Order: sequence, then structure tokens, then C-alpha cells
Amino acid sequence: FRLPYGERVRLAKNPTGKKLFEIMIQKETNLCLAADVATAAELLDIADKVGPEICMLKTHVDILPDFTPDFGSKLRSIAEKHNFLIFEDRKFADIGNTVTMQYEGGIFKILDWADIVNAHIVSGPGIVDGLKLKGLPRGRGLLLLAEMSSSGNFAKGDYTAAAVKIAEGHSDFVIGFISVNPASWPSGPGNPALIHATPGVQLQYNTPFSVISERGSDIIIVGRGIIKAANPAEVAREYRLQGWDAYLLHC
Amino acid sequence: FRLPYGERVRLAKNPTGKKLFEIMIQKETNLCLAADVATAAELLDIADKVGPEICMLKTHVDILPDFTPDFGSKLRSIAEKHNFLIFEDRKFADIGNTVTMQYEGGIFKILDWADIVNAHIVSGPGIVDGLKLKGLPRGRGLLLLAEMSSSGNFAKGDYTAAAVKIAEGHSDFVIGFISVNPASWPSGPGNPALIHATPGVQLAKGGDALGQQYNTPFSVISERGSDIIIVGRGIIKAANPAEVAREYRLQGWDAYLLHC
Repeated sequence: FRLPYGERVRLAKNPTGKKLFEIMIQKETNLCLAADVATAAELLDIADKVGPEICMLKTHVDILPDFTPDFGSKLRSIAEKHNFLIFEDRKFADIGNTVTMQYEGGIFKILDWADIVNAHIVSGPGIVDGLKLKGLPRGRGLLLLAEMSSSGNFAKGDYTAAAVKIAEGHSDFVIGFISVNPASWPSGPGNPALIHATPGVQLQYNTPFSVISERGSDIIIVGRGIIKAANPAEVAREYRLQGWDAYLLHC
Repeated sequence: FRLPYGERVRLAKNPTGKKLFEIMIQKETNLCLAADVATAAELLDIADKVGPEICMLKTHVDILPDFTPDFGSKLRSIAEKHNFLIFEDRKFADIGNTVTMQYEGGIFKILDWADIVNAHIVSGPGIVDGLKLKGLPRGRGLLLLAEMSSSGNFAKGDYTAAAVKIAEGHSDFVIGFISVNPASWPSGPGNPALIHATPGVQLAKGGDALGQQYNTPFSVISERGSDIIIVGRGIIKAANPAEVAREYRLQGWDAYLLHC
């Protein structure tokens, strides 16, 4: 039994988490673009082209050699135009006091333009306390890295289970998880008020159908197959339909 | 018994690791300043004031709102003037392909100006390969986060032991660890070719409001077997940072001298 996204909108405890479900339902999409292109100019261009097909655009702001102070406002304009959220894949991983400054300040001022960020739990739950200090008043959401797609990683077992307990102690701010196979967690994907987003999706790589329908995730994160396409809008539509149909099979 | 730093120079398998031991003995310091001030202008000023006292200046370049592309050169000039290494505490924690870009590229171009960076092992051992690809040809070194000073952290037990084994497989690049209590590990601090640098250091035990836990210089170096004390707020929130830094230097060096 899977609750439909429309029943989970009312369960989400954070305003960004609620918005994410609302976008998915309105646009019939559970697709996140991993916008791993060479420059900010290419990022804004591909965000505009694939915007109709996505619920979320995932960025690495610290890879862009042409970052400028207006990058965030230009990307926010595109997100508002096409109705998607911006997720900065910053993987915060420091002590609580440091991450406050890495999130709110510096050159990137991530808090001002990213709806969602993610964090590892390795430094302990103080990382959540530090990101929440400036994130929660702004209405932002946090995803915890409970599992990862890379070889030999340590986000497994008791570590994954600890991420679930941290999320449930901080659900004013933690909207969900980065996860790989939450169906195979001891308790499964767990509380439907929290959302799962899964990297490594491709038509190691797993198919949209496997990720959504077999593995119990909620959002597919897709990069290379769209980024490298001759026609990214056309390929993004294919991924949206695959991920959405996989969800509908249960819902 | 522990080896004097000068006797470990010959064991270092990476040139930045070797240089770090050489600086510590030249200057009689095992102090690293965590220069977590509000601006790059203030960072460069404090690095110049405290530089005589330190073997390494640790930065968080992503907290500086006035960062510009001349930062690396300006900080390297101070590092040369006062003979210290630059450690960017970026805590890389992504997959290999992404970390390569976050190290060599973007706006910060960390590889251009940081002698040392650090990485978490949580994403798997491939993170080391990702950073080594462009760091090793430039002679850079890497510290692995085997433990942390923050409350409730997960860098413990089998995770710490895995970081030790990953380091063993990458002696060309991994110069040592961020660690907290290496004397407590099954075989102690381990291979003396590797260095241990410990955050969470203040003259009095205590903590902050967001999970930081502080131990004294003497306990870190002498009791817990580390090699380097990393001190941030203990120095940078002082009215006279240079004088406070000299107090920490003397405590950490004397703690090490007790074992020589």
C-alpha cells in the first residue's frame, strides 16, 4: 500500500516539503534534473528547456566558473516561470556552527535562492540544528543523505537508520531523504510525510520504473541522459512519463 | 614513546606531508589556526598577525562574502612570508566525478592555492581517487576525516577503522587524518608516516551551542596522541589573537616535548 501524493500533501510538516508534493501533483512529474553542465549560462538555458517536465532542478553552484551575484535571482526567475524548486546539492557535512555560515553567507548565499539543500548526518545532529537556524524562518527544507549511489559508501545499515531517526526528530525542517532502495530498509520507505529522492537513474544506474515502483522512492534524479541529449526537452519528457507512470501503477 | 617530528620527515610519502613535518620542527609549532572570521580581508590580516605561530592556516573559503579571484595569491604570499601551509577545510563528500570539479574548478579553484584539503569517507573510497587525479600532480595532500569533535557524530568505531584502511591504500596522497582520540584506536595512532590533526581545542574543556566539544591542547597532544591542534574561536574571538595564539602554541609544543 502506497499513499498517493495527494494524500501526502496534507501530511508534510514543512512549507517547502508541501510545495514539492503540490508541484509533483500539478505537473504530473516526479523528475528532478541533475543540471551538471559546464557553466551557469548553460544551466539557466537547460533549466528553461526542461522546466515543464520537472519538479526540482538540482545544482552544484560551486562547480560553475561563471557564477555571479545575480545567478540565484536568475535561476529563481526560471523556477517561478516553470514552477519547480531549486535544490542545491551542497552535501553540508561540517559542525553546526560552521554550516550556519556556509548556508547563509559567503559568496553563494545558498539560503537566499535554494528551496532545498542536503546534508550528510556524519557530523551528528548538530548539523541539522545549524542549518535550521536560518533555514526554517525562511521556510526552506532539508534532505538528509541516508543512502548513496556510489561504490563502497558507508551510508548503509545502522547509519541509514540513524538518518531516519534524525529526520523524525527534526521534521519541522527535514523534508525527507536522498535514498537508493528505501523499499529494502527494515521498515521500508517509512513515514509518508517524508519524501525520498534517488540519484543514479537512467533508462550504478537503475531504471525509473525500478526506482519508483520496486524500490519505493518518490523522485527520480536524472542527469547524464538528459544533459547530454541532442534534445533535452524531449528526453526529459520521456523520463517524466516513465517516472509518473511507475507511480500511477500503485496510485 | 612516540617519534619526534623530525624523525618522521623521512617517512612521509607525499611532499606536502613531508613539508608539514619540516615546518613544525623549523618553527617549533604544532598549532593550526582555523581562521573562521567574517571576511577574506580579516582572514588575510589575521593570517599575517598569527602566521609566525602556526604550521597551517585552515580556511573555509565558502564563508567569505568578499572572496575574489586574487584571494589565493594573497594568502599564498602570507604563507610564504611566515612559512605555513594552507588547508582548505572543504570536507569533500560527494562522488568522485563531482569532487574533482569542486576541487579544481568553480569560482574558488581550491586546488590552485590550498596545499591541503580534507574529505569524508562516507561516499566511499572513490572520493580519494577523484581528488588525487588533479591534486597529486600538483604535490597536494589530503586529510581523511576519521573522527570529528562534534556531539553525536558517526565517525566512530568501524567507520574510523575504515578511514585508516583507506588511507593505507593511498599513501601517495593521503597525508593523515582529522582525528580526535587516536591513542584510543586498536593499535594507537598507527603509522607515524601519517599525521593527526585535531579540531575541538580550547584552553578549557567546554563546548558551543551547536554540538562542538572542546578538549585542552595538552590532552589532545599528550594524552590522545595527536600531532596538531586546530584552534578557531579560541584565538579569533580574542581581543589579542596573536598573543592568545602564542599561548596555544606553547601548550601544544610543550605537550609534545614531554614525550621527547
